[PDB]
Amino acid sequence: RIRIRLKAFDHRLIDQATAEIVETAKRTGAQVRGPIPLPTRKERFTVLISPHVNKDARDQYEIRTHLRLVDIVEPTEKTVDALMRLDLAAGVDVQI
Amino acid sequence: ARIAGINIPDHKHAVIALTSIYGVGKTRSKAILAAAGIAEDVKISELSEGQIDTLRDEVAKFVVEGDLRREISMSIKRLMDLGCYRGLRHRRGLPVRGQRTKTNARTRKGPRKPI
Amino acid sequence: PRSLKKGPFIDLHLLKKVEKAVESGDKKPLRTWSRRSTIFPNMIGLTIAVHNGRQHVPVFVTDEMVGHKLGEFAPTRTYRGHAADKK
Amino acid sequence: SELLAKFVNILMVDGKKSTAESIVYSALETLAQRSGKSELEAFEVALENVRPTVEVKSRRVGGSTYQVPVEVRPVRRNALAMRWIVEAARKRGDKSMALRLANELSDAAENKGTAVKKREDVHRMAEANKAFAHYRW
Amino acid sequence: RWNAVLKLQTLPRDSSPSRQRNRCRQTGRPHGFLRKFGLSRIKVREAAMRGEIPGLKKASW
RNA sequence: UAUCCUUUGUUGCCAGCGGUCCGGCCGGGAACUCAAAGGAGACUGCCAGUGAUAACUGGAGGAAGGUGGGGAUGACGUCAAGUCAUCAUGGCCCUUACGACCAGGGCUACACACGUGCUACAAUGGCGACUACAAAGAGAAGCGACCUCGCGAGAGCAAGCGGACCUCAUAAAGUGCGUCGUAGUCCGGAUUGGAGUCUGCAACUCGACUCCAUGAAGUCGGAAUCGCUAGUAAUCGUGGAUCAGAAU
Repeated sequence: RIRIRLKAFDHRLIDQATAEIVETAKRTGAQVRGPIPLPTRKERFTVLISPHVNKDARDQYEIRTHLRLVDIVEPTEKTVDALMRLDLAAGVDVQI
Repeated sequence: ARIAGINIPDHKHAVIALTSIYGVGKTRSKAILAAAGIAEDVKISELSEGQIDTLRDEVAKFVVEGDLRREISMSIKRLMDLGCYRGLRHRRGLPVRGQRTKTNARTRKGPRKPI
Repeated sequence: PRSLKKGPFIDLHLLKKVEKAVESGDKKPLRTWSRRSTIFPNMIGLTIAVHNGRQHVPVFVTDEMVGHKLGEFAPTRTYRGHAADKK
Repeated sequence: SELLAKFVNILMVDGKKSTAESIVYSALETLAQRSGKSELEAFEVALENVRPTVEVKSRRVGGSTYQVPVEVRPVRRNALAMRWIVEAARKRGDKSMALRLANELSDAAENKGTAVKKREDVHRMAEANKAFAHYRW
Repeated sequence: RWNAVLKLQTLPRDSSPSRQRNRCRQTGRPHGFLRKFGLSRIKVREAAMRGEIPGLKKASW
C-alpha cells in the first residue's frame, strides 16, 4: 500500500514518468490503482502585451503544477527494485 | 458654556462641543470627561452648574490663546533676524531670482507698488 | 530654495566615527575640517568643532539644528560689534 | 397589485428593496391618516392623472421638419406616470421620505404644479397645429 | 572611518580574536557585507553592473 | 465560457451511517461540488404561412438555436507614415579628441496658456461598536501567525509553510445597535506649524506614510461638448505585472 504523488510543471514529462512508474510496477507487483490527474493548482499572470499604449491588451499567462496518484498496493521486493533503480524524469518531483 | 479663553460651544454633545477648542481634541475630549465623570452623550444645555465647574477647573490647566501665538511670532522672528534662508522665506519679500530685485525689476513686477 | 535631490552630503571622515561614539552614549567634543557635511540625527547631543579657517569652534548640535551644515554655525569673519554689544 | 410592485422598484436605489417597501407602505399608512380614503384607491388615481394622450413628433417632409401629432402607446404611459411621481417627490422639502411620497400622491390627485404645467404645455402644442390633424398617423 | 576601520589592525584590543569583524574593502561599510566577496551590498551591485566581478551575472525573469 | 456523460479522486460531503474536544475533525464512502482528460450536443430537421427556388415569418420540442457568447487572426495596397537611440545595414563624417575618469551643480525654475486626469458637495448619508458571505492572486530571507512595547506608524521576540495543508486577509458594500440636524455644519479637505515612522549610502528645490494642531476655496457652476442598449451602464472594494521606492 504505497501511494506515489507525482507533481511537476510540464504536463508531458509527468505522463512519461508516471506511465513508467506504472508499467514497471505492473509486472513485479499489483496492477496499481492506475495513474490519475488530480486537481492542478494554477498560477496566472496578466501583463501588458505591447510595452506601450494598447493599454487594452495585456495578455494572460499561466504556470500549472500538475499532480498524479498512481498508488501501488501489495508491494513486493521486486516491486520496489523496479523503482529505486530506474529514474529518468528530472522535472518530476516524486513522493513515495 | 464658557470654559477656557473665549469659547462658546452651544447645542451639541459634550465631546464634539469641546473639540471646537484650539487646544483640546477628540483624544483630550474623552479623557477629560472621564476624569471629571461626565456623560459624553449629554448636551451642553443639560449640564448642571456643578458639572461645568469641575470641567472648567480641569481644562483650565492647559496652553491656549494669544500667549501661544506670541510664542509662534517669536519663533519666526528669531530666525528672521538671522542669516537663515528659511527666515527670508517667511518674508518672501526677498529676491525670488537671477538678476537684482532691489532695483530695475519692473519688467516683471510692473508699475511701482507703494512701500 | 535649498537643494538636495536625494544625495545629502555627509563627509565619511565625520560620519563614521561620530557613529563610533554611539557605542555607549556620546564622546567629548570632536573636530572636523569639512563643514560641507550636513547635520543629521546621530550628531544630535554631541559637540562638534568646526574650522573657521583659523581655529575649531565648539558647535553643540541640536535637533533643531539638524539639516543645516556645520559651517553655518561657524562664522568665518569676525565682527567686534563696536559698541556696548549687548544681547 | 403589480402596479405597486413596479412603483417600489423605481424607488429602489442600489438594490435596497427591503427599505424601499418600508417607505412605500409607511406612506400609504400616513396617507390614510391624513386623508379619509383607502390607501390603494388614492394611489391609482394619482397615476391616472399624469398621462399624456397625443405626442407630437418631428418629421422631414420634403422641405422642412413638420410637427405631426401622434397617439401614445399604453406601455409608456405607465412608466412616465411612475417616474414623474418619484422625481416630483424628491423635489419636496420635507425631510421625511415616506412623507414626501404621501403628500405627492395627494397633490397628484388634487392636480397642480410643474408636472401639470408640462401637461398643459403639451396639450397646448397640440390642437395649436390642428392644421396638421389630417396626418393622424 | 579611518578610526573606525581599526579592524585592519590584526591584533584586537582587550576583546578576544572574536572582536575582529568585517568592514567592506571598497566602501568600508560594516552594515551589510558579503563574505564571499568581502564587499557590501552597495558595492557588489556597482561592481556587478560594471562587470568587474568575474562569473557574476544579473539574474533575469 | 454555457448543459450532459464516461474515466479518476487525501477537494468534496452524515448526501448515508457511526464517533464527535460536534472543528469533516475522525471512521468511512464516492453520490454531490470541484479538478483533469476524452466524448456527447443545433443541422432549420419537425409544424403552419408565403415563395419559382434560395429563403423569410410564426410555433413545438429543447440546456443553448440560427455564426449561443468572448479570443487569436487584419487582403492587393495607402500616407515617400514611425523607428538607422532596440538590432541589422548602403553612403557620409570624427578618431588627444563630437572618446574616458572624477568632484560639484539641474530636468520637480514661474506672471501666465493648453491637453489628459484626480478629489467634491451627504442622512436611499457620515461615524463608532458588533457581526455575515468572494474570487483571483503572492511569499527565502520572503509572506510574517502569536506574544510583548507604543495612541499609531513601527520596534523587539518569534511558530509555521515552501505553500489548493503556514502567512499576506481584515473583503467592502451588507446586517443588528447607537450617535449626528441643515449651519459652511461632525459638509469639504486645501494650506501651514510641531512630532515621528519607513525605503534608501545618503530624501533643505524632489518622497510616501502616521499623529496632533490649523483647517481655505467650494453651497453644484458663463458660451460648447462626451459616454452607453443587460449583468451591461452606474457604483464599491480586492489581488497582480514593472518594482528598493511618486499607478489617481
